[PDB]
Amino acid sequence: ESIKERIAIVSDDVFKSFTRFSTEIVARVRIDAEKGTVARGGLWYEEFLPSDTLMYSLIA
Amino acid sequence: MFDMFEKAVVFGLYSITPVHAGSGAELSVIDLPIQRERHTGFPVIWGQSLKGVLRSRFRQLELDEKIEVEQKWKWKEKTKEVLKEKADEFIKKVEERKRDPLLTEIVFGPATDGASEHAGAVSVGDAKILLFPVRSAKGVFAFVTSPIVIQRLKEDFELVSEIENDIELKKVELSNNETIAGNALILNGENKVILEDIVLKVKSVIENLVEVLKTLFGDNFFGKIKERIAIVSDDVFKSFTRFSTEIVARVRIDAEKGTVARGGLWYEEFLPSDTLMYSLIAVGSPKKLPKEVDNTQKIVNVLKVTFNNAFLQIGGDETVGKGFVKVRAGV
Amino acid sequence: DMFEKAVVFGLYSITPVHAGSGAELSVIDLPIQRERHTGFPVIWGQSLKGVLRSRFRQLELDEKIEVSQKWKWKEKTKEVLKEKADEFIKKVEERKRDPLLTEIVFGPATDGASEHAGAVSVGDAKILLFPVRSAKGVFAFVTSPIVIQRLKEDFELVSEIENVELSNNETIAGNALILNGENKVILEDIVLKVKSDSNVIENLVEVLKTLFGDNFFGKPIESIKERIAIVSDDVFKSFTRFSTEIVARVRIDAEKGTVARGGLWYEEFLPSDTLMYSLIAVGSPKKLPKEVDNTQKIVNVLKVTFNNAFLQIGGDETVGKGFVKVRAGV
Amino acid sequence: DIREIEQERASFAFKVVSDIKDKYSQNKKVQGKYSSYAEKAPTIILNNGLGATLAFFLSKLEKPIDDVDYKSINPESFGNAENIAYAFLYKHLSTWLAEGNGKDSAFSGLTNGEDPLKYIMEKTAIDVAISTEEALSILNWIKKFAKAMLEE
Amino acid sequence: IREIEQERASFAFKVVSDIKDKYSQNKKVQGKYSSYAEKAPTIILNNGLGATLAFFLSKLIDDVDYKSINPESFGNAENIAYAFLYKHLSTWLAEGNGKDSAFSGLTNGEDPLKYIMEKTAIDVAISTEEALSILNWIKKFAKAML
Amino acid sequence: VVVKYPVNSELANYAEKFWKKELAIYNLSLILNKMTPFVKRRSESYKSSLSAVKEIFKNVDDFQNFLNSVLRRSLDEYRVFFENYERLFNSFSSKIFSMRTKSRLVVGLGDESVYETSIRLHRNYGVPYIPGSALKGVAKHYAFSILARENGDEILRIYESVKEDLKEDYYLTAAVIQELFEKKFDELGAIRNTRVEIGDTVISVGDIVKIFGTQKEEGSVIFFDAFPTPEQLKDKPNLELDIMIFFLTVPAGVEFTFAVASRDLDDLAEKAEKLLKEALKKFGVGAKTSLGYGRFD
Amino acid sequence: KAKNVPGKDTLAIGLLKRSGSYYISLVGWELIRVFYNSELRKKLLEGKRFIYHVLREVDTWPKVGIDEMLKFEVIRHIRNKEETKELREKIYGEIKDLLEHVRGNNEVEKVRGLFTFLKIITDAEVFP
DNA sequence: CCGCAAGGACCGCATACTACAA
Repeated sequence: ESIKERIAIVSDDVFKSFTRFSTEIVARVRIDAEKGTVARGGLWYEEFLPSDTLMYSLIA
Repeated sequence: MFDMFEKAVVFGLYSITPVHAGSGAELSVIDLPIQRERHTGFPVIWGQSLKGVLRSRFRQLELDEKIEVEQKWKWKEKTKEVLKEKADEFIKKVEERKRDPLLTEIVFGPATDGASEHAGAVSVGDAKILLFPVRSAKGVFAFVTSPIVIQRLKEDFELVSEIENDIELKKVELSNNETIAGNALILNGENKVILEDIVLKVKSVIENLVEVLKTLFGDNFFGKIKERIAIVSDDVFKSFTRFSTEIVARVRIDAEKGTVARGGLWYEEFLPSDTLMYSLIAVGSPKKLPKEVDNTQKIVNVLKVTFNNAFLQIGGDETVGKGFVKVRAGV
Repeated sequence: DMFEKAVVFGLYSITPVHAGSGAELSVIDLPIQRERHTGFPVIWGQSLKGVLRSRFRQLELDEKIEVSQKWKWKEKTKEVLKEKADEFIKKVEERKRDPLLTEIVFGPATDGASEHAGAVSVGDAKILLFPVRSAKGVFAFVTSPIVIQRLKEDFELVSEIENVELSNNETIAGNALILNGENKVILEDIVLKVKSDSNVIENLVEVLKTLFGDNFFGKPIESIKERIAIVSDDVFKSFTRFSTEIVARVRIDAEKGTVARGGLWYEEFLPSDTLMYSLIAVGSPKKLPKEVDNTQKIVNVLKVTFNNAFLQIGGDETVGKGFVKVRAGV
Repeated sequence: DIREIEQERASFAFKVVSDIKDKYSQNKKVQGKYSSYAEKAPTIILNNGLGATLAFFLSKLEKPIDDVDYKSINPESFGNAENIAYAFLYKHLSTWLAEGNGKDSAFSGLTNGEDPLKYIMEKTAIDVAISTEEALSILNWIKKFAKAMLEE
Repeated sequence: IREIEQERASFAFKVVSDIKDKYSQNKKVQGKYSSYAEKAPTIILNNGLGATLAFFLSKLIDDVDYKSINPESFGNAENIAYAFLYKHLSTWLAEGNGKDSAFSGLTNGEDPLKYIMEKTAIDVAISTEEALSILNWIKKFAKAML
Repeated sequence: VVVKYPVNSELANYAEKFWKKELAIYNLSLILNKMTPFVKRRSESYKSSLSAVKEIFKNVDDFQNFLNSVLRRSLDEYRVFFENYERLFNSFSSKIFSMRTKSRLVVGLGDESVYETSIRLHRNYGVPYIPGSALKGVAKHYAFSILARENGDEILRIYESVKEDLKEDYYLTAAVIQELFEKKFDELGAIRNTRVEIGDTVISVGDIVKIFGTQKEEGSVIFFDAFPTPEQLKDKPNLELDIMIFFLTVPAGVEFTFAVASRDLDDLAEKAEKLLKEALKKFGVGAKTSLGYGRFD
Repeated sequence: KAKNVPGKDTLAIGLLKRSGSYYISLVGWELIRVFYNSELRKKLLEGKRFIYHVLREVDTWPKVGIDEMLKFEVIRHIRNKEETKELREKIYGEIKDLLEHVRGNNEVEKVRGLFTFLKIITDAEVFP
């Protein structure tokens, strides 16, 4: 019943937009501890599905 | 019902200096913002940021034989005890910074060269906000939190409860203009609190929350609060975490002209000092082994002894005194 | 994690100090830097490092750095860079890079930024003793529980590297501040009842003796003890807000010798006799000569270079603002 | 959905500045004086204090600085432009500290209806500090609208 | 959140083009508008949206109405550029690209400054973010066209 | 006389005792600025000006003596301050010189005050002093003057474009020179070699640029604050009342210590020193210079 | 792809990474000539950030102001001030030249096509 | 006692900007 007060139904295009452009996009690095700076080839970007996401799978 | 892990430790983090856990430059008025959970706007420190900090510290301690297990931990000897024949070649890799010392790789996983050998034994959770400092008309500042934060804390306790199989280990409603606050924050004869630029009416929970904080971090609070605790609504709390952070203009000065150089003016965000965050550190069975650290309980013990009451630096700008935090690691 | 040594830099203001934070649309056009949630005046680590780095740079380029003998960077660069030494010297002369030891301690200039990190961590300068006008005793050196608590925590950090409750109308103060047989102290516009205590001030003076010795920036430490007051956090907050220096400045139009249009503004200053301190942490250099190839050596260079030195911090340098006396307590 | 004090400050400031412009549209002297006094006021407060500032205004009206309630002051009962402006500024500042922007607004004052000067000369230093900061904040907004609206 | 960016970009391109059109031979005006556009988000960051709008107001009154502003009727480049930026920012918050477009403003035609004085803190926050975003787009086209 | 103090409750009674000499106070700026007397001059008219405050005392002489008696109680602390100030000067190899007030001196007359008049008094020690901003300012404006009287025709001819912006006598020349030094300093190449004597030393326009600096480069000379010697605080009144409306001044015969320092390899502190010395003689510093105030010998 | 473009005479370049991604760019033959002689090529091979920003945000660009946004990204990613002004003018001209030979319905798809091409040939894993 | 009551420069620059095995 608590969830009901915070559900938002939006249009298909708007929902698609949010699921594609509101996911977490995080830069990660690897540090060369010898120099204390970011190592060669040590920078990349990773996408995350946020917490508080509800999904369902049918197990046949 | 969380059988992939066997034990868990909560890492309390109290900032004593401003903290910049960065996410990178943006085309915005705030050029260098801090890490935030996008759908809540809450400041965070991603688990990979914290893991890198914990790994680097643990590694240096093992190389300097400062690691306590059960006496001193001699990683070269234990390496010879485990790898036996090909132990000498492994030690050479470590000295060349190709691999990391034995206990480090057991806990945090192998260096990038041996990534495919096995995974790390511990799971370093994202750090989330528990108490956020907010200036107050009375009492200087308040440790501010909210029901949704208290709720997430209870849910994390449920995680610990499921992992440790301890069922024994397992209500705050507020209007937007209301607060539950300590005596030091309340204006003389008004029953109101002024936090930042918001007037909040005092409502007649804190004592219980403190008792919870006393469980995780011991009877003392990081060597130091109930009088300045303020519980506000979720949205008010959210606005504080997003708009009451330190935003600082920095410059680069031309060493000869004494004037600001081109490409030498930017704005940088900092999580304030006196911020309390926490991360859930889950420990599973090592996947790589000497008897001293062959199971989950022994690894937990090493983690607790190594990082409890220790000081860490997290985020960037270490050289200008940012990111210094005090750690409390309790079960 | 390479930090093996920590030294405390005491900063005692001789002239008013303006560590600026940018202009604002208010009566105080140019305010000083403050910690947001407390409102306490600060000097951010980056502001202090820039001054320390600038000074160290000018001293290294003039062969005035001692490591107890003189330091020759051009000669030490030839021993380090070898074939690429002549190229590096041309970069420094073209101001594209900084001299060797400066880049070792504070980190490389822009062009060499990714080569290695700086060896030292310059902490935020925190308020320790704030000068407040006093009815008796001329002026007092004032602190608060929050300040003392932070001082204590910073020591728990230093020792790790090297391996009081007052109500708003109460104060713990030295005898030189207390009115004749009234047990009251008057600081600025605030009348405070003296609270009987026998440990707080004493331990605080002991701390200052451990760091700075008997020489308290040109005066005996015993002289200061009689004029030290601790007040509540609320009261200290009010002092640091309403007892800073607010200075009206103008620009004169040479035509008539009058104030130009939009030629009147206000600038904020920390007053003279303000005691601030910064934690300078020192780790193993990451770039290097054997003279400065470890933590202890860097510390020794930092101490001798800046101990008893007079440094300008913040803005308005050429009109004589921002000059402090530095003590490097190891 | 709450409001921030800044919103109430801006609202109150616009209202009192518009009130002057309405009551004295033909009087540029009154408007010019009020703007000058609004500009001067925060500096006096920082140097001499809020209490001395409120008393400074009353002394211009030749009122007893100890026996005057702000509500009793009617700016529309003075002759010269100076005293009209001083009366307005004193009234607006006192009203803000005493009543804020209304009893049902997001800020209903600090002195709970008590006359600010009487409040200052009766309460503690911390109470005065909180009122002093608030006085500076409302004056900043009065200055903003006075600079744009009031003419010389 | 993507379509709103396109709307902002469309507005930004339009207002900067109008600046460059009316004052083609006047590089002082173009340069002033550019500088103020760059400084504007900073003023908002350090003083808030309300104060910034008030600051613009002082560069120009009887009532707070962005519609009534006439930037071309001013004497010097400083005031002309200020009046234009002020009207542009206010127009966006109040009208968007018009009521025939996806984004038609936040304040429904009401002057943003008076809007801030009347509405909720939430309403002010979204107006602040939106103001920063449109200025960020104006800065882009300013650097490339002016 | 009836006196009222619009401060917090407990301070009001102590401020009463301070001004009545019933209790000793050790800080001058504190009692002046934060414990302002509102004196009931007549009827229900209260005043906070120095003219009204003077009525608290037997006479003008009594008022002066009180102020200086409060002032002098900082002597011991001020001596240490002044000694560290001298140590500061010598650490920057400053050119240190002392000059004495030839006439009355009042710096900061216009600082906003319920007294309607004011004077720059040190926050902690109460002594009057001269800000480095004023010293740097009066030296630069004096440089503007000498260049105008000696090279006005040529400067106005070479920079006719800048002249049009300003606008045709001396006062127009001085403004033109200022705008050149302040705004259009990239165009000073034409008269960079132009020199001026003050008095036996040769100072070029290019030297003046480096001394005071521009928006593109910091000044090469530090202008420190100027303070009265501790010996005078002990021996003579550092303040006396004057009349225009009463206002505080520094009496004639008060010796101040000045200092300028080079912060560049150019070492221009000597030229700056000679320029400042002349400024303090011919222009004077502080308010009301057109009446002879602020002169030094 | 290539033969499905109106007027055909098209080069279709595909990059199938080992990890699984499949980038495709449709270009006119003259694009190859323009690119090899371009300052842009020498600058790119002297990067990923420039290309990322354009590909990620091109759909937010105004239809009427594509060229101006290209000017901006060149200013932001291409830099003495004498050489900086010249390089920006030259590279912008080259980009405009390259866009003429990219296959696409509109200017947006042409920009996407071009920077998809640039992403392929700057892939450090493919061109070590 | 009266008057005033900020302005422009800088405007994120550079580096790192996947590596490797399974």
